[PDB]
Amino acid sequence: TYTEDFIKKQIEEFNIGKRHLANMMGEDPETFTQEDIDRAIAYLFPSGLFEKRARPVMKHPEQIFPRQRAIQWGEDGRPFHYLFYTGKQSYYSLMHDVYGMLLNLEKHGSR
Amino acid sequence: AKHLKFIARTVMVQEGNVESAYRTLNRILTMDGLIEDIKHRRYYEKPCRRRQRESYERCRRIYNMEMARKINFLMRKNRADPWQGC
Repeated sequence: TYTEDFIKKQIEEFNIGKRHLANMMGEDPETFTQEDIDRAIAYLFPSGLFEKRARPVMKHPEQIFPRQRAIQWGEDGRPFHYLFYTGKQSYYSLMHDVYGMLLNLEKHGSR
Repeated sequence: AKHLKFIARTVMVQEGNVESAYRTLNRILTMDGLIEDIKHRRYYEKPCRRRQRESYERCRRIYNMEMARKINFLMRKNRADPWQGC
């Protein structure tokens, strides 16, 4: 399991490694981007493995490691969303919005 | 035997439609219960069995009428959803 401190240290390491890679490739570290990181890592570590995921990768720790839940209530205990106790706050919020849009109208190649 | 003939259970044919007249006669004999009487009289039905059969038929008719009334009463709600989404 990946504790948040581990992810924080990974983020710091990625930032320092990004500045190192920009130093190596002669580019300005400030404007150095993820496309630039991909190009530089493809040049420095050439790999013709057919699997694009078996090739060397230098990604942000957020992207490469999985994600976790979000906090749904603060220290006072009150949930942030008014539809929290449904257990499907996002879905029912979306349905509520759609129904309101339909009510407003009633008053008035792709998949 | 002692009654006048060709009045009871008699049907006239219209424009030579013999089959329609015969089927109307069958309808009349069935609706008046005569067909059921004739079929039931072939063998003797015991009084207890007769009583049980009549009780069962009466109760079945009552129950079916009540169920039909219930479904006809609750069919009013069967329409397009007026609060779709919510």
